[PDB]
Amino acid sequence: RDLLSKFDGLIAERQKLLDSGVTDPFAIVMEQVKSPTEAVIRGKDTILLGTYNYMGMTFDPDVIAAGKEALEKFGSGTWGSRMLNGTFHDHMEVEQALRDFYGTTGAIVFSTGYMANLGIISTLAGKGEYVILDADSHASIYDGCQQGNAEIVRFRHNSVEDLDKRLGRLPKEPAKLVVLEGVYSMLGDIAPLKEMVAVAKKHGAMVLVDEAHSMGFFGPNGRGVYEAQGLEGQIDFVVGTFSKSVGTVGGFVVSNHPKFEAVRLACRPYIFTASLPPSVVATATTSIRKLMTAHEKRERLWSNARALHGGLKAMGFRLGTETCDSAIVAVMLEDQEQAAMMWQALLDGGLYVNMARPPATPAGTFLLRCSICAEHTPAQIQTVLGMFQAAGRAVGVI
Amino acid sequence: RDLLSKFDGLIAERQKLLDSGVTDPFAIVMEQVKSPTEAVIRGKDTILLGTYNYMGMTFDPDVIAAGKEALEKFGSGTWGSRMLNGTFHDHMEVEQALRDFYGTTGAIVFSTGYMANLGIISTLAGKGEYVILDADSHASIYDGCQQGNAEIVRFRHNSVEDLDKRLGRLPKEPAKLVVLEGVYSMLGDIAPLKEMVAVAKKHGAMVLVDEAHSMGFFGPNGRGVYEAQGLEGQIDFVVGTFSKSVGTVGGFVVSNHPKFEAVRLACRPYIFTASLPPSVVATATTSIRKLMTAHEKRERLWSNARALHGGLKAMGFRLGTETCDSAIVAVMLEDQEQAAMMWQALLDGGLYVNMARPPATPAGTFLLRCSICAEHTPAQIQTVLGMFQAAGRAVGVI
Ligand SMILES: *Cc1c(COP(=O)(O)O)cnc(C)c1O
Ligand SMILES: *Cc1c(COP(=O)(O)O)cnc(C)c1O
Repeated sequence: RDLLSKFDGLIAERQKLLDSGVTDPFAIVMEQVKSPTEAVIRGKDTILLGTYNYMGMTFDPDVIAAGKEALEKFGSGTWGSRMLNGTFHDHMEVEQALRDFYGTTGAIVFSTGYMANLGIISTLAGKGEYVILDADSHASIYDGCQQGNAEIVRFRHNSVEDLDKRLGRLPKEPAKLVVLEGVYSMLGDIAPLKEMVAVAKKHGAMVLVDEAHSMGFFGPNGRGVYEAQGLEGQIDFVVGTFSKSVGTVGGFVVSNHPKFEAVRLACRPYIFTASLPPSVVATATTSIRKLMTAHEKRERLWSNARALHGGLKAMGFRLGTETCDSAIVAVMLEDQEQAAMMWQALLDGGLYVNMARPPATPAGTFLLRCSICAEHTPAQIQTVLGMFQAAGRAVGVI
Repeated sequence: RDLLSKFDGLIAERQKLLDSGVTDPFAIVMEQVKSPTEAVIRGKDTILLGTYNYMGMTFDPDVIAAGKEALEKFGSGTWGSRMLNGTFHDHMEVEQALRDFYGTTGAIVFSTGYMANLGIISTLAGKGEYVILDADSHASIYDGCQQGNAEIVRFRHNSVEDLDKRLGRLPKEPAKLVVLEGVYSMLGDIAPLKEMVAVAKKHGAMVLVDEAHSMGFFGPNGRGVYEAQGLEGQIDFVVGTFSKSVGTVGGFVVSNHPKFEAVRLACRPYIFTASLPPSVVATATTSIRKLMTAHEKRERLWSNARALHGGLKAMGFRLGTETCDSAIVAVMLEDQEQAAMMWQALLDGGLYVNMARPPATPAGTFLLRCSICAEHTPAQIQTVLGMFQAAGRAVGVI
């Protein structure tokens, strides 16, 4: 036995899953990519409906041009750590873009969204303090809790009442961080942030909201679910990513806290990693600025989402949400085999959606998750609906 | 009080440091960048000697071209998580490049070197198992220990004897990971990997070596200190980064372990973050392939390092190493003020080096750290020596 013997179980179960299906959903490799919404997968022209490219920014001509120009002028990489080795002025500029986008006095960029959550949670809450989070929080949030030395306080999924009860029972004096997500990504439903933030404030807790799945298309300024729900000026920290709507890699936290800059001095995942490459920062900055006024993209994204949600519901698919509340539409299937057969039929027919099954989802939940793009056309969404109807009828789902 | 009151001390001490100097070393911002070795900083043409661009790959014309082409063909970003949302074939290709570079059967790329260490350490060693590491290990290694649930076993810095003693006293049955760094980056000295690996094997431990500071210029194939010391085929895992020699962002782990692929199934920092952008993967792949045969760059890097080390030693500077053992040359100063005055004089005179002082360094250690580039010319290194002599004499160091 050695350090990898602990994975013998995972190896056996993976092999079992792969034997029982055709295409390995964990090893999808695109061959050629035309657009935000079309690629060649397994030799077939395929509509992409399983990516997080919500605002279709990744082929925006200004975004691409900024990236190319940055490569030319500043090269492929960086000096090292921003704090230790210095940085290009582009990093100051992307932080300014985030200040402008969110209307905050503070913005700190990280190498990934994962690291932004890891770093901010583990740095803000120390020994004897509390992080309070939804039981079904994103892995990066749990990992931030694990990295830190605070107490962790789970509350029942989507329960304002349980948040209130659990907070109320904690010792009064120690500082507290309530961490919420605007969009629950599994089913594409939305958190009751207005009510939960009121509860947090009643108990004197600070609030961090992850707005990774809402950027550019929730709220008057596209800031997120918190903005849509009227919470401007009440959220202590907002965490996000560049990897969904913005169209690159990176993470960030924004805040109006007057001591927010001190996070740079203490945050190990910020200090001990190289700064992002010029092309990445340039694409992010250009994209973020365009997202401030991308009303047409936002319009199409929501029209497409509502068309898909309403259309699938009308066909008799069981969806994760009664109304179209985000750009994720989740189709719920009866069992493992049905989910795989449906997913495979869709793929074979020219549509790629995300399949989520246990243990990624709770036992008994088997999903096909559709993530809409601002650059899908109405015709493409109609094609998608037809593909779902055909595959659903063939497999026996509807 | 709130969650940021814990930083009041850091805020006060930072302000004290800034008041006692002129330029803030933690906020160096380059204005214009010409080459791997020259930029405009505070309006002055400045030789760069504080970056980790060891092989000067960041303006390599093939590297830049690959990045630009990837932006054009594949866009600014990715589908999401490789495992959950699929990937472009470029990711398979960079992993293949790493297999070819290191001569291994396994390669896993991560979004950063920090995350590669975080992920691999926390995933390989579980509850009841042991991670054994140098007391002065890199922060990412300690952070990997913190993220995991293993026992941690520090040994006295650079002590083969203490590694042996500490390992020998652990329970025999549980699996064990010894984590070593090839180059100690603070002073630029080298670890006795040959002797330490023999000790690890005597006690049945697996070995992970971080070769972030050696890639392309140690060993017959540029694989690292372990290769230079004849340890090919004896190292279980090698971790590295794209952010130094390769010239972008990213991390990786390579291995010949037959179950290495299982790490993807279990490693949360690999699973729960977006894949790297096309431009980044393309620049990395092109660079890694060129690094396999970059003999001229390697030659210049080492010639430059030896010229600088020997030249500073001859002038009467106290260096961190008796012989030139890496591409980091550390100058040791007597006190905080002397270090800052010297660093400032160098900067004002047109040279940027890294200043490392407590608590980044041990109390009593005050360093100017020079990191050599393959693209420095002999004339530039002579200019540097003259700048050190002038500043050293003016400040009173020599
Ligand atoms: C997408 C997401 C992340 C990860 O962001 P990356 O930039 O891909 O690392 C973390 N937390 C939440 C809630 C997310 O939605
Ligand atoms: C540079 C370095 C890292 C961090 O790599 P990034 O790619 O900058 O995150 C981690 N560990 C060691 C030993 C390093 O040298």
